[PDB]
This record gives sequence, structure tokens and C-alpha cells, in this order.
Amino acid sequence: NPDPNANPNVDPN
Amino acid sequence: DIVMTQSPDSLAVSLGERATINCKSSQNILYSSNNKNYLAWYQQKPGQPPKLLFYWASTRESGVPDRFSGSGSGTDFTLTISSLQAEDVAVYYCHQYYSSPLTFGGGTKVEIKRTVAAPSVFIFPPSDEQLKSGTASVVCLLNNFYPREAKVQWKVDNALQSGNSQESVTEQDSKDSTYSLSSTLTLSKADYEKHKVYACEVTHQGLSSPVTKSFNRGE
Amino acid sequence: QVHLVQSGAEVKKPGASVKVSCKASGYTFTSYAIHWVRQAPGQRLEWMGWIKGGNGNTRYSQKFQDRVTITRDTSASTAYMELSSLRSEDTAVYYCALLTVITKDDAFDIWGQGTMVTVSSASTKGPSVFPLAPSSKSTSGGTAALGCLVKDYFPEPVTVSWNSGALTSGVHTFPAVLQSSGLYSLSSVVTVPSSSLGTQTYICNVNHKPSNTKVDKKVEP
Repeated sequence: NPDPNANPNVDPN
Repeated sequence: DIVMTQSPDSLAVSLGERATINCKSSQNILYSSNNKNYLAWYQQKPGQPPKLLFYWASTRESGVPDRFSGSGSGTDFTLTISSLQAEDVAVYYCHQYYSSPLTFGGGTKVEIKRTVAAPSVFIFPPSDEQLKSGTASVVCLLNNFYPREAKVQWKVDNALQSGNSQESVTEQDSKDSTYSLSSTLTLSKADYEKHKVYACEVTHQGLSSPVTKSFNRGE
Repeated sequence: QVHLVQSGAEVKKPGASVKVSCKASGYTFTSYAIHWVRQAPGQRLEWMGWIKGGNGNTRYSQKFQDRVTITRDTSASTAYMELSSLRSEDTAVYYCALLTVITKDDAFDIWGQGTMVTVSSASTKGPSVFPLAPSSKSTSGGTAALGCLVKDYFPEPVTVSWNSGALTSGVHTFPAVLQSSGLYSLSSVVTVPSSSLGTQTYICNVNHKPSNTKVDKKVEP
């Protein structure tokens, strides 16, 4: 599953 | 470390032709919970920072013409330029933001195959300012030509020179898809004054015979 | 317009340290993270790390963890990257970027212009700008070619504009060459109308930020 802190400017939603 | 592998590394097609760029992710970068691939595509022209084209693999950024599309999922992705135009000569990068560290493909250079343009040749005598510093640089200019392959030889008093010139070629022009070349012969002011004829000889498949542009040190 | 303006290119001796800066505008600086990315010679792009412009939390690549510190200044809206104990292999262009801002609100991606860092113990030297004047040897078909020759500078790079940027059509700024003296030399050239050489003025603007030298040179027939 993807790590959401690799780029915190991405909201996965 | 998710490696991103781009294929090809270099592709050249004629104006209007379709270019396809493939990118392999070393790990599956689709997330089945939100049904998103975490991939972007960038475009980079020499001397400039990269320029986003696609996010979530297929989502176009504002400004990007519709001849560009993005597709793919899982481990296999694709950038397509349906009709290559001159403005698209650049280097293209895939890029993933699935996991840390953020990583980037190797790059794919995109060239355009165009018709034969013979160079315009110009020669530039040294300036008096430079001759006050005690050196003399002669500049041969090869403007707007295709293909990039071009030969330049320096002649001083009709003797082929060896080992005192340097030269570079530009990237491909984003208007007419041509290349330009500048060569520089440099000599001490003492050696410059010992000679009369300074000439440059250009070879190119748009020329049926070598072209020489010359000047005499006087004028 | 969102702009990331990045401090000038720099020459540094090995072992020393470099603090490159990234000035934000055009967006709420405290809401997004500033990433730093290295483009090393011919090699690919390399993510170095990010700092979050509100709470200042950083995360670093494992290639640079031990030698780089990224900091921010909420007041000046400026993020900073500091690389220390510099090696000659750190010579690269360093970028700051709001990488993939994909929020439910907005979507953008902005990079700064890059800061070229050259790490070298060689002689530094500003450019000597000599005119390439138009003559009978540089005219053709109603057009004349003229230019500037930017010789004997270290390190890269030099930026060249024409008429403070009013002249962009027909400009060709060549890649620099490396002379056997270890000094660089480039050419910037433009083709202009040959009918208006006595009414028009052509001044090339040469900018070597590694030495903070600017030279303008008027190229006259």
C-alpha cells in the first residue's frame, strides 16, 4: 500500500 | 527504491507522427482502495526545470495540449503524443510517488526527423577588444541546419588546422526542428598577426561541395 | 502567479557548505511542502527531501540524510536547503519544487529555476564578453547575424539575454565549451534584419551569478 508521507502535497482522496 | 525504467531512451519521428513512451514501475504502484496509480509524467527542455504533464497516470495538467495522453496501470504505463509538433522536442520523465524515496525514470529524449536544411555559414573576425587582451578568437557559425551531423575545419593561410578549435551544437530548435553549431578557433595575438587568410570549411549533406567562408586579417 | 525563485548559482571549494534558498509567492506557503531535487550531470532526477512549510517537519532521502538540512522561514515564505562537507560529485543543478500538489482543492506543480552548484578548487574567473559584429561575412538574404562571445569564465553558468529580453526571435545561445585552461567559453548569436543595422541597437546581457558579475556589450557593425 502507498506511503502517504512520500509527498504530503498529495491527498489520496 | 521503486526503479522507473523508460523505453525507449531516445526516439525520433517525423512531424505529425505518433510517439509512444513506455515506463515500467519496478513495484506495482496502483492502490486498489482508491483505484489510483501514483505516477506523474514530466517534460524537460534544456536549461529549464521539468514541467508536469500528467498526475494519477492519466490526468492532464492545465495547459497540456490534447495530443498528449497518459495511460497505464499497475506496473506498465504509457505517454503518447498523437501528432508530434516542434514544441515537443524535449526529455520526458516518469515519476512515482507511491512510496519513499520519490524516484524518477531515466528519461526519454524526443527528436524530430525533418527535411535536409543546409547550414548558413558566417565567419566572425576577432574583436579589437579581445586583441587588446592579447588573444584572437575567430568564430565560425553554422545556422539552422538538418541533419545535426556537420563537419567544420579551420584553415589558416590555406593550412588545415589541428588542435586549437572547440565547437558545440545546440539542442533541436522548438520552431523549425533545426540545429545550429558554433566553432571557435583561438590563437595568441602573436600567431594571429603572423597570418593573412582565416577560413572555415563546412561539410554537410545539404551541400554538394564544401563551403568556405573566409576573411583576410586586414579587413 | 505562483513563483518559486531560487538564489543564484554558486562556486564552492570541496569540504565547504552551500545554503540555497527558495522564495515562494503566489500560494499559501504554510499549506504545502517544498521538495528539493538534484539533477546531477547527465544523470537522472533525484529526490533529496521535503520540508512542510507550516509545521517545518522534514523527511530526507537516504542518499543525503547525513549532509543536508532543509529549513524554512514562515515570515519570509522562504525554504532553504543546506548541503555540507561538499564533494566535487555534488556539482549539479538543485531544484526546489511544490511537487504534485494534488489536493481536493487545487492541482499544480511548480519548480524553481534551479540553482547550479559547482564544487571545485580551480581558479574562478568572470567572463570576458567580446562582440561578434555584423559584417559582409555575416549577412545573407536580407538578414544579418551578430552575437557576443563569452570567453574564459569559471564556473558555469553564464546567462545571456538580448535587449534586456526584448529580443528572443532568432537567438541561439550555444552550449559552453571547456578549454584546456579549464575555463569555459560560449557564443550567443541572433539574426536580425540587415536593412535596419543603422537604426537598431543590439546589446547582449551577460550574467555570471557564480561571481555576481553582469556585463552588457553593444554589438555594432
